[PDB]
Amino acid sequence: TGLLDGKRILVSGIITDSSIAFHIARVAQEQGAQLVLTGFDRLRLIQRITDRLPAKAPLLELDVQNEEHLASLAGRVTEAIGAGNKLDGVVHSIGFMPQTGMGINPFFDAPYADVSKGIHISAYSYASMAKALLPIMNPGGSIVGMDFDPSRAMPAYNWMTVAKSALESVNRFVAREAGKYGVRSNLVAAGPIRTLAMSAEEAGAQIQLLEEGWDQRAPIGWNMKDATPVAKTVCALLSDWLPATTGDIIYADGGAHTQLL
Amino acid sequence: GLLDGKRILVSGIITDSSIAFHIARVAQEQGAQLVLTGFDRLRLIQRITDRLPAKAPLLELDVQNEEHLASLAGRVTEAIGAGNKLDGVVHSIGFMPQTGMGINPFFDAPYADVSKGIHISAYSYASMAKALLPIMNPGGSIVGMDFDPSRAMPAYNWMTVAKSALESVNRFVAREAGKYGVRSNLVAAGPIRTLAMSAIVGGALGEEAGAQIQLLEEGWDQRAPIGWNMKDATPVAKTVCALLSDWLPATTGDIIYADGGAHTQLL
Amino acid sequence: GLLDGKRILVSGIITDSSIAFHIARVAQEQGAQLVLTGFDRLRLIQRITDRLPAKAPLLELDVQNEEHLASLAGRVTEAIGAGNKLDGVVHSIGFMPQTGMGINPFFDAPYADVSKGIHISAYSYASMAKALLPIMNPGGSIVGMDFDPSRAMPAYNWMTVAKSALESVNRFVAREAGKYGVRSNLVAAGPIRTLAMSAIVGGALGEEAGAQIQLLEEGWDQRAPIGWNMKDATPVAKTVCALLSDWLPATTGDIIYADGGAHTQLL
Amino acid sequence: TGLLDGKRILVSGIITDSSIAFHIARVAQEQGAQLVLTGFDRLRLIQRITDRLPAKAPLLELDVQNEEHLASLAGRVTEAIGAGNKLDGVVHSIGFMPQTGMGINPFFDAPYADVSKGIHISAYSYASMAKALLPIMNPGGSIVGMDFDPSRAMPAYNWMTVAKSALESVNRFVAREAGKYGVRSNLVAAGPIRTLAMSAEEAGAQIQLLEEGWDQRAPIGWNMKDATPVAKTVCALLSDWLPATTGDIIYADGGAHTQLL
Ligand SMILES: NC(=O)c1ccc[n+]([C@@H]2O[C@H](COP(=O)([O-])OP(=O)(O)OC[C@H]3O[C@@H](n4cnc5c(N)ncnc54)[C@H](O)[C@@H]3O)[C@@H](O)[C@H]2O)c1
Ligand SMILES: NC(=O)c1ccc[n+]([C@@H]2O[C@H](COP(=O)([O-])OP(=O)(O)OC[C@H]3O[C@@H](n4cnc5c(N)ncnc54)[C@H](O)[C@@H]3O)[C@@H](O)[C@H]2O)c1
Ligand SMILES: NC(=O)c1ccc[n+]([C@@H]2O[C@H](COP(=O)([O-])OP(=O)(O)OC[C@H]3O[C@@H](n4cnc5c(N)ncnc54)[C@H](O)[C@@H]3O)[C@@H](O)[C@H]2O)c1
Ligand SMILES: NC(=O)c1ccc[n+]([C@@H]2O[C@H](COP(=O)([O-])OP(=O)(O)OC[C@H]3O[C@@H](n4cnc5c(N)ncnc54)[C@H](O)[C@@H]3O)[C@@H](O)[C@H]2O)c1
Ligand SMILES: CCCCCCc1cc(=O)c(Oc2ccc(N)cc2C)cn1C
Ligand SMILES: CCCCCCc1cc(=O)c(Oc2ccc(N)cc2C)cn1C
Ligand SMILES: CCCCCCc1cc(=O)c(Oc2ccc(N)cc2C)cn1C
Ligand SMILES: CCCCCCc1cc(=O)c(Oc2ccc(N)cc2C)cn1C
Ligand SMILES: [Cl-]
Ligand SMILES: [Cl-]
Ligand SMILES: [Cl-]
Ligand SMILES: [Cl-]
Repeated sequence: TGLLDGKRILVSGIITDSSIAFHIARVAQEQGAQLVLTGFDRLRLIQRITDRLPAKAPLLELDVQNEEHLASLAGRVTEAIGAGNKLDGVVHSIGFMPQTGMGINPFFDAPYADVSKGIHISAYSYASMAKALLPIMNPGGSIVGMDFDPSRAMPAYNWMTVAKSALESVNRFVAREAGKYGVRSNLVAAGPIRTLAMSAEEAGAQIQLLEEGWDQRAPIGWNMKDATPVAKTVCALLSDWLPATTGDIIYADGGAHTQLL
Repeated sequence: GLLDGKRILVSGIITDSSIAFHIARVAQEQGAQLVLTGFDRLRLIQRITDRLPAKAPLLELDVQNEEHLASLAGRVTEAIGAGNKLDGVVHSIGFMPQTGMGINPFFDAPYADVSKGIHISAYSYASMAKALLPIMNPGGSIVGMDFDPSRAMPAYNWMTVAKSALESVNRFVAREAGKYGVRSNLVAAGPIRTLAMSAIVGGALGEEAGAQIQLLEEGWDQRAPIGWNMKDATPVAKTVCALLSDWLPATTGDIIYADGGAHTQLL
Repeated sequence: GLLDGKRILVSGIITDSSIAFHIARVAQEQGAQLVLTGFDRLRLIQRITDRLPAKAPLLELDVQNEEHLASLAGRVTEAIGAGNKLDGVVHSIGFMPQTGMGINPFFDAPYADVSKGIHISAYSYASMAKALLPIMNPGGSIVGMDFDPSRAMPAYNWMTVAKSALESVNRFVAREAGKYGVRSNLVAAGPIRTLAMSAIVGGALGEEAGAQIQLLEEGWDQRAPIGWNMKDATPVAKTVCALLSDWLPATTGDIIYADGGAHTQLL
Repeated sequence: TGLLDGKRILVSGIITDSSIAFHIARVAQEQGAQLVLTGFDRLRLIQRITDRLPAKAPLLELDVQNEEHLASLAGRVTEAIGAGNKLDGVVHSIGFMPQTGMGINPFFDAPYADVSKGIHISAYSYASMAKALLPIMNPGGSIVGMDFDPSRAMPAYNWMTVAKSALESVNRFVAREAGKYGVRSNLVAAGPIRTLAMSAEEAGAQIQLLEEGWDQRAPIGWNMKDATPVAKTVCALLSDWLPATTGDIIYADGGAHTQLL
């Protein structure tokens, strides 16, 4: 029947109805998965948004910068899914880099305190999440994080590129640790998606050009307005169908990164 | 099934240890309807394929044969019925003459030999795609088999060069395939104990090569964060089926590593 | 000399086994005029640098110190004379607290520790470039030190993550540096027997880590087609000087591997 | 004094005065190197062109598809540089792919006989050259070939991209063999240069756009009309200043391959 039938999966990172996490969660539920959701800060808002999912799922608070949150997470998840049950899947869909580290703001003018906070949330927390949740994961399990290909520099993405580069490195080490539990760890490198995070002059035309250029570069085409292909890719990694891939990066980007022009 | 209703051509079965044999087995278990192609030893391939979960038509295909390639689409169509198309194609074909591997010095492989190996192992990926794309459905998937050649290694020699060529070919096939709504990708598998692999470890391409490849196998499992069972092609087969499925719809021109994660680890 | 007439800032000398010590030595032998920066143990650095081929001014620089960075250009200018500019900058600076390496579990490094290591090892490459670019000549060259982090490995742990960050930072520094006609690159060196390296092999970060890194060293020379002498930083120093010279004028945002070719070989 | 003083270096691949090899040879001679030149087919023409170099150098015939040429090469070189002397450097600057494997001609319509010939000349011959010349190279020596970054597909370059991908693989193995002699083997991945090989509709404007785009992508800028930066990079690899790099690729491309946009 379903790709993820009877799988118990934690999904972090829903803040709006256009969040990549929201669509991962939707597709997961459509594929039979039982979800536990984690949210940061605006919990009333997130509750409202998660009520728009196909099925009701427990919502837990998790600020990845808060050590007490991380320390209590496994026990809170356990209360949510019942004692004796474990997670088969964990989705990290969390990213942040202050504005000083982004966009038209000069690369050299981002204070390290700002960069450090961004690396904390966007890269380090992937290890933190794994640390907190691996002790309640089943063998055969899967941890997935969200990446945006940082192998080459580019305008605007700036210090977030550096954080993603750090994330890829972190992922390779998480895989070493996860392996001990029989759990895989991977990243999905997504093409650009018009989530509300796109906010990070003539931004509109330029973002549309990004869309047209990415679609042209991608041999199978690309639609920035549609998170679904990315959500399906995450679910694939959550499933039993990529059992020998770990510490690795799957590109759900239309194939654009394989083409120079 | 993961592949329910899908029509999929699978090449490259020669024995029951063939990676393609296991791709076929898993695909069938997941509801796929198959067309098989075999090279040269058709009687062998017939009795081998007779041990798959379901019966499937077996077609002849020598990728060096222009007539075979030119007639392939029509022969496949006769196999699956007029009006039907393929949703999937598996290229599981490789060859490099002995002079191009093992303890034979790298400089001593004649180009005639290397060129044959590149023909079969790399170019045929393009020519198969050319042959079959006009009878593939949008949403379709072409998959080939790779052995990561980004770094040199003992004994693999000119086959390494062939695989590097294959990776480059794959990126261009994706450009063509995309015009049909079809994806093209490679699976880079870890080392699998096929009959040939065991022979190599046992010194068939020379004793020094054997010892080196024995070490390669062992280091592979050591480096793989989830470990690596060289006697089990199933994880590789599942990965191929993942790419044949609707669940990786935005991946093309790319390489998926079904290697236990070994290529992500230095040691 | 390869670097005749060039004015070059070299950071990162702490002892006579420092990679930067040898970069400085070779640069001076090739006609370069140096400005040195030292962190914290200035008396030690003074007597160490006193053993270089020529005397060079020594300036204080803690890359975590905003005042140090803000005054650096002016202090360098006082060192080399008004009207003169730097043709070269060497970043040879790395640190990661012990919790972020060795047998200490990867999950147990507090972020405060990791963040300090990333500050010193990666961000400071940007901030040094910011500090010094306004007093660099067109044709100039910024070089930093890298240890290839494309694949994970034992014990290196969070320093690996720092180096991955450094590589990404380097690509952005190149975008800024290019506006001045300045190149930015990293040299990925093979493992060098510094005092710290020997300590690690001898179990200073834990016995299991020691054994793993001992094996890393040996496999490195094994895999390197020209071999690798871990007791000799000179080939690494020469490579840095190559990038500081006029002979790689079209390379920027990039990584040169001075590792014996080991990263090109699986085994 | 000179970067390559007293070094004996073989340079293949001069066909015109805009050949990358011609400028490698010019810069090498300016840096004190003694050269032996090899040429293919139009030897009268090549002689005329090589007379325009800073210093006279022996010209030897070498069709890399001709096994007798390869077999006699070391002895012919030895006659050129005198008995007892050896080569310190070898430049492979040779490339060919028939038109069917290029440009507007559909990727699928290149016959393998055409592709095979291109791979023979552009990739396999790098191993052949090394095989023929390594027995007369000094330890500390250097073999360099010319590459154009094939890690991603692109319009027009087509099957030549596949040949270059093959070349990079060949180079990693040549390095294993060259190492036994104390010799390095590397490739220089050049940005696009307006040599007469650029011939491979509105080609002019498009080639100019290639120039503007490459210059923009390259953080240090790029001039397609100027082979000199590439020639200097080859000489660097020929020199004693990159003694620990082998089996590797140096990018003389303005840094363009390190930037997505
Ligand atoms: N949108 C794109 O184009 C794109 C492309 C590739 C990769 N990504 C990655 O995908 C993931 C989701 O991004 P998105 O596009 O859905 O935008 P988003 O804003 O909807 O999701 C980002 C999430 O991070 C969460 N978060 C921020 N700080 C946190 C903290 N201290 N503790 C816990 N959670 C915190 C936010 O609350 C939010 O839900 C990120 O890692 C992002 O970098 C996005
Ligand atoms: N076994 C491994 O460890 C390993 C690892 C990674 C990738 N691969 C790749 O997987 C694929 C299958 O190889 P295998 O290991 O299952 O061994 P195999 O011998 O069972 O399969 C190779 C196939 O190539 C077919 N073939 C050879 N010449 C042909 C031609 N002219 N026309 C049509 N078919 C032809 C053979 O008949 C055979 O069925 C290859 O591309 C191989 O390089 C193998
Ligand atoms: N030794 C190896 O095998 C190896 C291999 C590849 C790359 N590297 C890199 O080479 C560089 C030099 O390291 P090394 O091996 O010569 O050891 P080292 O200890 O001799 O040099 C490291 C330097 O970092 C300086 N430093 C630390 N914190 C600083 C700060 N807050 N401000 C300014 N300087 C500071 C130290 O004072 C010291 O001089 C580093 O970036 C290192 O990671 C080392
Ligand atoms: N021009 C560019 O933009 C560019 C960019 C990157 C790499 N490259 C590479 O640089 C090298 C030189 O190319 P170029 O631009 O100077 O064009 P070119 O035509 O001037 O040089 C190519 C050379 O290959 C030689 N050659 C062809 N077949 C041969 C054979 N059978 N035997 C011996 N020699 C043979 C030719 O005679 C010629 O001298 C090539 O390998 C090419 O692919 C060129
Ligand atoms: C070349 C154009 C770059 C496109 C970037 C795509 C992209 C990549 C992203 O990583 C992203 O997510 C964030 C980015 C910043 C912050 N603070 C928070 C988040 C969640 C959004 N988008 C849209
Ligand atoms: C020396 C081999 C080490 C590589 C191990 C993995 C591996 C990689 C392979 O590409 C492979 O397939 C072939 C290789 C050569 C030929 N002629 C035919 C085939 C089918 C088998 N194996 C086992
Ligand atoms: C566990 C280490 C294995 C890596 C070997 C090579 C290597 C790589 C290095 O990056 C390195 O430099 C440091 C690493 C950490 C700190 N705190 C400070 C420094 C200066 C030393 N060495 C020797
Ligand atoms: C995206 C645009 C592609 C630019 C390609 C640059 C480029 C790369 C090349 O490899 C090249 O050299 C040849 C190519 C073909 C043949 N038959 C012979 C030769 C010598 C020329 N040029 C000009
Ligand atoms: Cl809660
Ligand atoms: Cl048939
Ligand atoms: Cl001072
Ligand atoms: Cl002659």
